[PDB]
Amino acid sequence: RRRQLIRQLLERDKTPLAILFMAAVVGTLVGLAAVAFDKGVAWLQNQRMGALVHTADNYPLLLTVAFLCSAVLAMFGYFLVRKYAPEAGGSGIPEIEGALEDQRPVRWWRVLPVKFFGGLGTLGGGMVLGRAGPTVQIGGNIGRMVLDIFRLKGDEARHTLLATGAAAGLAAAFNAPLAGILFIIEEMRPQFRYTLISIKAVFIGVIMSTIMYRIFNHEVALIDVGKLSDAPLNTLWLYLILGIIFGIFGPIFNKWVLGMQDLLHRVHGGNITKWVLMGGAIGGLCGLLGFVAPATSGGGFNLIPIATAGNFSMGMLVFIFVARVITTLLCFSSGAPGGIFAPMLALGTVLGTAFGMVAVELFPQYHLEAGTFAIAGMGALLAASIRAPLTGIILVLEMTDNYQLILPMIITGLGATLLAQFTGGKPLYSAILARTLAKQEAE
Amino acid sequence: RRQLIRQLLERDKTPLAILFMAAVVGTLVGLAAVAFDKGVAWLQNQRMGALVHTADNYPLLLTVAFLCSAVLAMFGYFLVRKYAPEAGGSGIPEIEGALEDQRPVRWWRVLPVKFFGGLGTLGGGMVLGRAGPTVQIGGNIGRMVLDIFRLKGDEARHTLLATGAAAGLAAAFNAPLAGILFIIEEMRPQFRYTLISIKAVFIGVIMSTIMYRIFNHEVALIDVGKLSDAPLNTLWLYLILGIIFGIFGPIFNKWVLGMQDLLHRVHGGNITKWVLMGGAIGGLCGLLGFVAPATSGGGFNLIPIATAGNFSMGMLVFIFVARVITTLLCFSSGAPGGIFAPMLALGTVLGTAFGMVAVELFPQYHLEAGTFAIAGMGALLAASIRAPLTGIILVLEMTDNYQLILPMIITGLGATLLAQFTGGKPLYSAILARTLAKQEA
Repeated sequence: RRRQLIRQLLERDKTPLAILFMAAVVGTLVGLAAVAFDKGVAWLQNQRMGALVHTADNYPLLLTVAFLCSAVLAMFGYFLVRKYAPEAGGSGIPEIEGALEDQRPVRWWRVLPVKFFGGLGTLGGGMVLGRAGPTVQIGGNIGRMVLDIFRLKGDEARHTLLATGAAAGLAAAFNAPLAGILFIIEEMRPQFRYTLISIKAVFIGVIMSTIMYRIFNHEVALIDVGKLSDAPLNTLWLYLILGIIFGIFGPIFNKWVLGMQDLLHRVHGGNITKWVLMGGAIGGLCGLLGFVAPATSGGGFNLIPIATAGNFSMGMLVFIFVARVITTLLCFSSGAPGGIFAPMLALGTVLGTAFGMVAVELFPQYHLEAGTFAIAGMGALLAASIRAPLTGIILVLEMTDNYQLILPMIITGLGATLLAQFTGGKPLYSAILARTLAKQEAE
Repeated sequence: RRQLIRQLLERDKTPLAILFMAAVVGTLVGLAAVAFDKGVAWLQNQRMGALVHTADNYPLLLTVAFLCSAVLAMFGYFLVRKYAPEAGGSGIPEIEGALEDQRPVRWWRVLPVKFFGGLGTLGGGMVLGRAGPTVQIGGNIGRMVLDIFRLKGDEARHTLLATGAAAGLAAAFNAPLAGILFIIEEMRPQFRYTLISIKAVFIGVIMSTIMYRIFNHEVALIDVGKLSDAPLNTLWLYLILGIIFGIFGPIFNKWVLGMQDLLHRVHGGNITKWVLMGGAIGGLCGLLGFVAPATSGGGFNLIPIATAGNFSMGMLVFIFVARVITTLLCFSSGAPGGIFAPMLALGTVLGTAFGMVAVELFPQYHLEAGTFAIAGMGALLAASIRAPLTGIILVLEMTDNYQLILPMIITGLGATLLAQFTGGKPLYSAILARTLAKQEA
């Protein structure tokens, strides 16, 4: 096989020009799509606030239109999914991961409108879910749809345009081009066998998608955290410890998200009406919590900078964490359309901050800032639950821009995946695809 | 499918032994890399102390500048031709070979040969990088602990070989991410599946980078400061720069391949003509290092100067041509030492030059030529080596101008795209191939 190689080596990186051009269009569409999804979710969350001001004096009335506004929008999303596209429940990352294995179908005529409007409801209602998976799935299907429409043939083309769709999808979700590309090559792609996914092509898709996002979202960042202090070498060991803490918690949280899926399934048994009704209840609880304790509901992105800047009491941190584990499991294990990836950012940030707090008072000799531990911990649940640490590290780097924390960030991340492995946890997206692949065969 | 469902549930369970051994490969490669660096530094330094000893007799000082580097050059050419031939050139093609199981890892030979051979060519002030050298050194370190501890299994051989190479590039650049990414973008077997644990490569990279930090803290290889942002309406200029690197990339690849040939005629294969030719090149370098330092040595020094726009357009044109010349002479000659890092200086300079023209052609854009230097730094890496993701992430790690990620990605993609379209090939793949084919003939 020496002679195959010499041939192969000299034929390396020659992606079919058609696949390259089509990547640019998948990128561009996924971009606009993602922008639209974001402005959408924003607007509805905003009307819901304008409605609370309409009734800003009658507290029990305002506690109700806060519930109902989100309850209704929740249901409309649960409904759109149970009725027209069931694969558009949950993240959408397990699903597109499935697709890349050729083990799940890409019914883009159904999921594009279902995910987009269904997500617009759950997210726009202020549920604890991310544009995370949603735009990843949306993007993959966009990729499928141009593959169909232009009738491009070949495995490479199917796998590539599916991959650049998902990567451009995560890029536009976070303004994170590198994190997008990396997610595909670390996690999204078929893990156990070779594939023909052009990286150069994924790159071109990611560029266009990120440029679209920039046309519409320039001048503002999803997280601004400022420039924090450096991390002394003698301070590193504290990050390995935080890594271990995430590493044992990671798997535990994975159990709860899987188990809660089960327990919530009993509430409806499979029935579109019990389900949708259960959805509006969860959704309603969220829109209510969004008024009476906003840090326990919604995306979580708002409280990330507040946590990092150390502006939360230790109590508030403990509160926000427990309350958010609770409402994250309720929202995601329920099957509503929308991911768990992004609410794990807020979860990690909070847990990390808390550790920085204790680290600071235990060692004034180190001149610590709890905010460096928030930043190490931001991608740490991503590392211990999803087991994509390289993506979490690079994502957080793209979002927070504190490169001088790369060593603590890597160390905590590795520490998370290592203790997540060693204590018996599994990659959550892999464990969800598997549950769903083994259910397809179970019946 | 039921295969997948069984596999999915068994995912990311690297054998604890492979994990622990990664930590030790990382730690050794680290110390090794640090030692190689302090070494190269010291010799370059003595050579300067020798020029001060004779600081009045210009034709004498032009001689001990030649000879000091000439001798050290030869000693390196010699150590390679005599004891380990696979330790000529970069060392990346070679470890890439190894990962395909198509080249051998004779660590008992190459560790000392690369390390002291490189110590001579680099420390003599030749135009080569610790680039490949520490990557090869690192892979062999990885091999050597694999042997020593007799770990069995393909995964263990491929992994510990990979973490060695990644920890090696990490330590060479203080670039942990760029290290890991180089393995998954370029170093690993490109055409088939393999069992290289990423988590394990990560652990090796951490330890290696930490070692480098114990000894090199408080200073950065490149400081460039925080440059301006890039307006959306300014992006198209970066796609143009990418195109320019994209057509040049392949041309430069031809020259590095061809010059290998032409320089081989000078010696025919003969250890004495070769080593003697080496000391001549090495001597020319150590001379240029005194009479025009920007045309010789690593190149890292002139990167910040270029980015800050402190070079005339003339000087930029000079430094570029002069450096194409002395890079081909130094690397195509077979001396131990990479082309990866001198391509950084080459791209930076070319980039700056473009920024210069961009600035005066469009004062409406409020440009700073230094943003084009930074987009262009990893652009030869993208158009010649065809590892743009590693180039982009490496430069980001070294220059810390994240607000330039879009221009940097755009120029990079623009490089690989026109490099492909104009018929160039990955230089490390073209060199490994050159060598796997002169082998079965």
